[PDB]
Amino acid sequence: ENVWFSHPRRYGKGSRQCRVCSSHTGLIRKYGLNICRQCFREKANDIGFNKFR
Amino acid sequence: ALISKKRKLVADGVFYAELNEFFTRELAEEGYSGVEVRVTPTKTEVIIRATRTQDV
Amino acid sequence: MLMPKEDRNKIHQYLFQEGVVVAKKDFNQAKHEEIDTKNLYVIKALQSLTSKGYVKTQFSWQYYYYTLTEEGVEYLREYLNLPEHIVPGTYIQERN
Amino acid sequence: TRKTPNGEGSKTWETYEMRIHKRYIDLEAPVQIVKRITQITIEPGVDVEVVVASN
Amino acid sequence: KKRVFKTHSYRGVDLEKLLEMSTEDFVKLAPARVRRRFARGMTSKPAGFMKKLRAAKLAAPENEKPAPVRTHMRNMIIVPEMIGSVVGIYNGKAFNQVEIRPEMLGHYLGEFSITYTPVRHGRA
Amino acid sequence: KKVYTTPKKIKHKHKKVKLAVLSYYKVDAEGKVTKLRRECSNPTCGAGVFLANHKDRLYCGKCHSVYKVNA
RNA sequence: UGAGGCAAUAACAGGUCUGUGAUGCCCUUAGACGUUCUGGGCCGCACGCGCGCUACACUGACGGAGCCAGCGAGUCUAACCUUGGCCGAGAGGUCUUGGUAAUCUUGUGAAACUCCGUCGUGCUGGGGAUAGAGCAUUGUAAUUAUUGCUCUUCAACGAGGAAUUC
RNA sequence: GAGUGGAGCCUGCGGCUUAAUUUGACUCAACACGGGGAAACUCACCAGGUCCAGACACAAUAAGGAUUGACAGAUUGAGAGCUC
Ligand SMILES: [Mg+2]
Ligand SMILES: [Mg+2]
Ligand SMILES: [Mg+2]
Ligand SMILES: [Mg+2]
Ligand SMILES: [Mg+2]
Ligand SMILES: [Mg+2]
Ligand SMILES: [Mg+2]
Ligand SMILES: [Mg+2]
Ligand SMILES: [Mg+2]
Ligand SMILES: [Mg+2]
Ligand SMILES: [Mg+2]
Ligand SMILES: [Mg+2]
Ligand SMILES: [Mg+2]
Ligand SMILES: [Mg+2]
Ligand SMILES: [Mg+2]
Ligand SMILES: [Mg+2]
Ligand SMILES: [Mg+2]
Ligand SMILES: [Mg+2]
Ligand SMILES: [Mg+2]
Ligand SMILES: [Mg+2]
Ligand SMILES: [Mg+2]
Ligand SMILES: [Mg+2]
Ligand SMILES: [Mg+2]
Ligand SMILES: [Mg+2]
Ligand SMILES: [Mg+2]
Ligand SMILES: [Mg+2]
Ligand SMILES: [Mg+2]
Ligand SMILES: [Mg+2]
Ligand SMILES: [Mg+2]
Ligand SMILES: [Mg+2]
Ligand SMILES: [Zn+2]
Ligand SMILES: [Zn+2]
Repeated sequence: ENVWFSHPRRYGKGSRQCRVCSSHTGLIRKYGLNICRQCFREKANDIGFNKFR
Repeated sequence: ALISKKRKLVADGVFYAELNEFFTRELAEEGYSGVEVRVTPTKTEVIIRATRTQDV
Repeated sequence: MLMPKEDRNKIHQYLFQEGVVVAKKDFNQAKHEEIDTKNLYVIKALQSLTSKGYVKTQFSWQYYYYTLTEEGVEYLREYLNLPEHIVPGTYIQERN
Repeated sequence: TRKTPNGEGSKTWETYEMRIHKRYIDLEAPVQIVKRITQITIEPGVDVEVVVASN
Repeated sequence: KKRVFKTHSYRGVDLEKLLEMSTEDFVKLAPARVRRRFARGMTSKPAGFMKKLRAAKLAAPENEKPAPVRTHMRNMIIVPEMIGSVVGIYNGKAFNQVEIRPEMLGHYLGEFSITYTPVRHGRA
Repeated sequence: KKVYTTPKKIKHKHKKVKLAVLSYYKVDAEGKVTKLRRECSNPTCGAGVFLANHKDRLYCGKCHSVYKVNA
């Protein structure tokens, strides 16, 4: 009701975040996965990204 | 529906990553130990592998 | 918080029904799936219900997993007055 | 990705890969066998897809 | 004499035509960046700004500048409909009074308010 | 850090006045009642809500602001 | 075999509370160190240091023309990769089109490079800084000029001290 | 061998400047590093304006109303009832 509490959040770094933590900074957006590289390494297993080479 | 195959398979792994979490919190006092997710016709099946199934 | 008794009754009726409530960590949503109220109304009315016992809270990955308990059952059984042994997701469906 | 949460160190880069293998087989048959052969042969983790048609 | 000097020309238009030509006819004769900004967004912008700007220049002590009208829109482009008014062109803190002249046309307000205290190196 | 400055003057809030208010209504000598101040023709304000009486102004407050009847 | 992945014991007061709804303790908490909105700032410029990009041309610049890769990536409850057709000097525009992809973009007709010409050592036609003016694209927003284009302006730099990277 | 170090700009760091010019890091192992290409955002800085999203306990106020909102105007950068 209070027409006074927001401004374009359609694009750029502020539109987004990280589905685990909220960090706008350091986001892997590839493959529509949207994880900050610091939570990407802490999950990379459970997602299925592993280390062959 | 209607997604790319890559995007689908990554998306499924994120679906795994999150589920494992939600259980790894929720069922701590029930000795939760991992999940598996099996897809079929009709249903979508998730099996909690935990060491106290009478409390789940 | 501050919310009319109408939106409290949408929350309390709904939760007594489903026994479990879900809410993504994102105020400024205005309406959330399934409950015709402000998102903020839900989270806060819930956390209110939680700090006094009643319902437990869980978070993980931005999404807040709300679990009604048995004493909590007693309370909206009062708030919705409905008779002793009223409802809750405590009947094991048809034969599923 | 860089290995460090922060910024210090040598600039160790890592690299993660997930392996997506695709296969397709074509069969001509009735409706009974498709339905028989598809409900079973179920496998968690493998994605089975069955279309139809010539277009 | 006879020639009371002569008015300004924006790009071939003297003062008076620009005075009652209309904004849309102005920007139409404005350049690249202007006809773009005026193209897009046509639903509520220099709104009550222009109703205050004109009610000031009306409520004017006659043969004198109108009262300053402050605004934060460092981004407005200057149109003949605002020629001769006094605008408080915010710069970060405090509104810089600036008189709009027939030659500042189509420049942004913010080029007329400095956002930074020059430099002075060494010194003491 | 730095802490505190102020060229003074702090902002207040609101008060919601006082008023025993709803004396507005008049009962004659036993016992006919005639209302005072005119009510709002909006379907949401079932004519129980009234209109504030200023200047030109007659304003519906239940309609948390809505609309502008003037008599 | 070439190249990686993994990798014991132990050590550092190395970095990270500025990735985390990981956290102790301390601070603050309504005249907010909470959050949000408006605007500016991180870009500010006498100048020191580092990583670099483009050059000083003739094994070259320019103009025709020859014409060849590999690792990628791409749009649902949406506007991603974009062929073709016209229009436009250009940037671009516009009507259409294929692709959730070894199927469409794409043979990614890349660039050095090859070839026939022009120039001819002259700060030259090497170099393209700085600036003027006009045109477009992204975006609510382009001023301190997001980027692109045309024209014009035509710097320093004639191979680089001690030093020092790979 | 191909360079850097000299030149032009690009970029980080220092210093100065500044309302602020957010900040970590300073030999190899700091300085095209924080995935750090910042117009809003990001944002931590600066000049200003809102909101509480202060659970819960008890006490107090208080249905003769505890509290909430607002049209216009004044005001405000602003079609913020911020305030009046
Ligand atoms: Mg918001
Ligand atoms: Mg200043
Ligand atoms: Mg009354
Ligand atoms: Mg081998
Ligand atoms: Mg230390
Ligand atoms: Mg950390
Ligand atoms: Mg802390
Ligand atoms: Mg982060
Ligand atoms: Mg963790
Ligand atoms: Mg703080
Ligand atoms: Mg910076
Ligand atoms: Mg240095
Ligand atoms: Mg380096
Ligand atoms: Mg050539
Ligand atoms: Mg290929
Ligand atoms: Mg033309
Ligand atoms: Mg289509
Ligand atoms: Mg020469
Ligand atoms: Mg020359
Ligand atoms: Mg040249
Ligand atoms: Mg600008
Ligand atoms: Mg600046
Ligand atoms: Mg930018
Ligand atoms: Mg040399
Ligand atoms: Mg040498
Ligand atoms: Mg800081
Ligand atoms: Mg070393
Ligand atoms: Mg801001
Ligand atoms: Mg508000
Ligand atoms: Mg309190
Ligand atoms: Zn994260
Ligand atoms: Zn009404």
